[PDB]
Amino acid sequence: SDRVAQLTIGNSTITTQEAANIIVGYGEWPSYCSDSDATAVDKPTRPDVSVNRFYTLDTKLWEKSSKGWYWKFPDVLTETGVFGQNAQFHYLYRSGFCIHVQCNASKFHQGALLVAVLPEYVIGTVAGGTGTEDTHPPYKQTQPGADGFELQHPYVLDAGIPISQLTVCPHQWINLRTNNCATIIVPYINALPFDSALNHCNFGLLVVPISPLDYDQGATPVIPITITLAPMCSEFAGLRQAVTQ
Amino acid sequence: SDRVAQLTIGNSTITTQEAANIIVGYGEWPSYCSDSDATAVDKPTRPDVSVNRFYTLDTKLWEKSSKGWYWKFPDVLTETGVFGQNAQFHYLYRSGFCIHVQCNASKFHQGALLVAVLPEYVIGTVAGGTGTEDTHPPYKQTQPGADGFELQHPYVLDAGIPISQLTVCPHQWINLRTNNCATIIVPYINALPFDSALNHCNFGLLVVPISPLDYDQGATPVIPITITLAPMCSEFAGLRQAVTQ
Amino acid sequence: SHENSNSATEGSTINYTTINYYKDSYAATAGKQSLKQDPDKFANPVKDIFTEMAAPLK
Amino acid sequence: SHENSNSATEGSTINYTTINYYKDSYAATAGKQSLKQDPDKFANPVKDIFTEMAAPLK
Amino acid sequence: GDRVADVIESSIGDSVSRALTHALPAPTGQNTQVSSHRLDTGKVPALQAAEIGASSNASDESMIETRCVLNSHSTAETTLDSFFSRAGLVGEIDLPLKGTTNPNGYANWDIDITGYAQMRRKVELFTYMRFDAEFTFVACTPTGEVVPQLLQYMFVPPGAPKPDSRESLAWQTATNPSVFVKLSDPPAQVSVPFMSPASAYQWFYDGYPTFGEHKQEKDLEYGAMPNNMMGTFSVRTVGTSKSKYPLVVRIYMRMKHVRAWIPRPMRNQNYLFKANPNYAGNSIKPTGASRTAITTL
Amino acid sequence: GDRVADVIESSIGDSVSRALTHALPAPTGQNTQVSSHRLDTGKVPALQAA
Ligand SMILES: CCCCCCCCCCCCC/C=C\[C@H](O)[C@H](N)CO
Ligand SMILES: [K+]
Ligand code: NA
Ligand code: NA
Repeated sequence: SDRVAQLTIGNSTITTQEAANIIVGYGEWPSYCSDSDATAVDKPTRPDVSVNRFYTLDTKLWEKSSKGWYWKFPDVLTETGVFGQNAQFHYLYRSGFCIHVQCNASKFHQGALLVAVLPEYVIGTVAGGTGTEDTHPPYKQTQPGADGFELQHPYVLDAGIPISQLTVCPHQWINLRTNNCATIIVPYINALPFDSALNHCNFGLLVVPISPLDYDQGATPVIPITITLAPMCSEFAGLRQAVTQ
Repeated sequence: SDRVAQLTIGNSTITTQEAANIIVGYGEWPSYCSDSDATAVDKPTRPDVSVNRFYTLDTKLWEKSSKGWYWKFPDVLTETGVFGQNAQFHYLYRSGFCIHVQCNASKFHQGALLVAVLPEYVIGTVAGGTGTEDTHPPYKQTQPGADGFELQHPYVLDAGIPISQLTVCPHQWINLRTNNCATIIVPYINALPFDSALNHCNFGLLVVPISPLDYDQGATPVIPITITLAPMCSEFAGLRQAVTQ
Repeated sequence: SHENSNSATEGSTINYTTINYYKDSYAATAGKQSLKQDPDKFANPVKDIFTEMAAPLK
Repeated sequence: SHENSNSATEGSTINYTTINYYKDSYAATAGKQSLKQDPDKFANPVKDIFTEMAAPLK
Repeated sequence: GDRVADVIESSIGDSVSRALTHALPAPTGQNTQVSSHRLDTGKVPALQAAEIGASSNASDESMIETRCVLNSHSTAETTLDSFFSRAGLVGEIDLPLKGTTNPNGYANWDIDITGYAQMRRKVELFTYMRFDAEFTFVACTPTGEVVPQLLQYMFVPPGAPKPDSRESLAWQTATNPSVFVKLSDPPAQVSVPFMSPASAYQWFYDGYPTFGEHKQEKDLEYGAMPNNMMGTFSVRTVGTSKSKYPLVVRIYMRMKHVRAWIPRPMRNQNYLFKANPNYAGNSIKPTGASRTAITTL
Repeated sequence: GDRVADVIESSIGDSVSRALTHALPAPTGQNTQVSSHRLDTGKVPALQAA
């Protein structure tokens, strides 16, 4: 009754029989922008069911040596479905998200993933190693799209900050002996009421193994991690031609 | 609370800790024959506890290659206990049945049996193979007694009808990862108020593997299927000498 | 009318509107049947019913 | 009578007086239609109507 | 009178059929209600346990977001009378001039509707059926020509004498019902009541009609239900001299005032013999069509 | 105006931030209450699910 769950939005339904409750980021559900917080004057478009629905975007393989990955929002979805089209045809965008990370193994496998959402996840570089070069991360690294990107130095989250404190952010753990998914609801987080879905990623999703995957030889060795997410309360404004960058 | 169950009737009690509810065939409990449906005028005899009780009649071994079996009612019981004696000494008989099919394995075994009750289960023959011979099934095949009989062509139920639609009949499944028994309550089904227990079988019980039994070498390979049943609301009339056929 | 109750459906929980010109009711038209249905008899004949929201096996 | 509502015109803003001897209404005669007409739907479907006396384009 | 407590608190003799379900009116298809998103733990309509034996109780509304749809689609055409009260061929009788079969101007047909597949497959969807029937008799020559010939049809219930010639005394028909009709007249047509000694006819009877040893010689009686044996339909040309014309009588049956009990799987193999489910063991076919792989259409 | 049921029962446009939590005054550290021994089944504050 805390372990079983069904999430239905749009024409999509997710089920899980080994859940660990649901986290509502910063204790606040997503909502549409009020007339007093808004500034842009055109009437927005709110497509509803055709964009607020679950999209399964990618699968990674968890290996005994995996470092961890990240995805950026709304970047992961800007080229997918009717949501993508709207994000491309409109200058302004805003929405919340329901994130459902999936990973099942067996009662004989073990390991624990930390699944967290970090708003304004700015990536740093190793500065030429010596720390004397002011190098910058390239586009494919700051906005990896649906493929996500692998962390080079998980301990400092590729940004000079301790992953040990990442739990100060909305998160759940997928500890194999306990659950097989993480569900996080994130409201729209920004210092502006609407923004560009292309130029700005409001938050990053981090999936990092903290207790490494293990099992005895002979047990299924391919343990996938699949990412499914749904935009909530999407609004778009400032219509013109479609743009991808 | 849907999984645990105790069935007590007569001097017999059955327990199960991995049940899947109880099916009451055609949504109707067994009952005695009313004075308006009845036609025979002699006062019936209703032995009660000595005949309405559980009888464990047979055990079959489920093998990776098993085809399936059937038993006919009340044939299975006409030679057992006080019930048998009454069925033999009386021309008329009627009763309902509580059927409990048993099969336990381990959390590492797998497979699924379909347990169904098919009223008026007329057996057909392969008609000499070519279909040109009007051959008929012999007595040992139409009324196999407590031993039951193995199906030759389960797909057409040895009667030219699809087992894929057998679920239109009162049934349960014994899917090893879920339960270890099936319980079906059947009311008296006939177009007459009473009938001969010897000349007519009101229904057949079918136990057919649909998802074959499997397990790794080293796990207990002997997986029995035991049939236990209890007549309910038995009534007998038209008394004379004992007859077996 | 004033016929015999010869029809195969006399005493049926469903009532019909038929036409007839003979003293025996089985001579009547098929007419119209009432539109009642009980699918649970076949689709859900469980002793203890379970709701849609709950987990069937608890 | 007590038939089925099988006719192709059940729910028509115009009512008919037909004859029938069968349980299905589509078996009925054509009967009489009511004599209502709306020519403006085709002859004058303008958003802002103009009168006969005025100059159409003012 | 009964003094011991167990006799007093006994349910022996309870003749009331306790029913777990009940019929509700349902003249149209069910409507669809508006539904929205649900992101909740504990509640899970999509998950089931087919082992229980019930069908899924999940609906459109709980699996996707639905709009409101007011459904006026009628359920009237799927009542048993709608399905069965349509006349189909159930018998064919030949009265030829020269021949091996019925060559003497008369024929006796035991009433059995299992000789024709369309009709037989429909009625066998159920185990028990109770109904009245309308029988229509279409007669003509083998080319479909209409000739000026008078016929006599007689219903011969079990125990009544079956005619053995076109001149049998049995044709006096003083008690049996007979229909005298010309081939030139429209098809003869009559209403027949529900006649079984039982409460219903049954297309399947898993038993024997008599007691005794069931030796292989008398295994042709397995499944033989005398309760479905309504008698003989006899026909003759009305004369002491042979008819000038070869004739064919087609028999159509239309059920009405139908009740049925116990649905069963529908026939998936060709029928071989009347009133018996034998199928060709060398030609067992899949119920439907096949394809080469489970991953392509 | 809106006639189809789904438009009427729609939550599209809800601008109220529904909050699961709320701030309470807390000018000092929380006090400690007297507690005694508890030897009970079912109740288990020490066990968690991080
Ligand atoms: C003057 C003409 C009268 C014709 C009389 C026709 C009476 C027919 C009674 C309907 C019988 C229904 C069919 C019954 C049983 C099946 O055919 C088979 N015996 C089943 O094994
Ligand atoms: K409706
Ligand atoms: Na459910
Ligand atoms: Na606790």
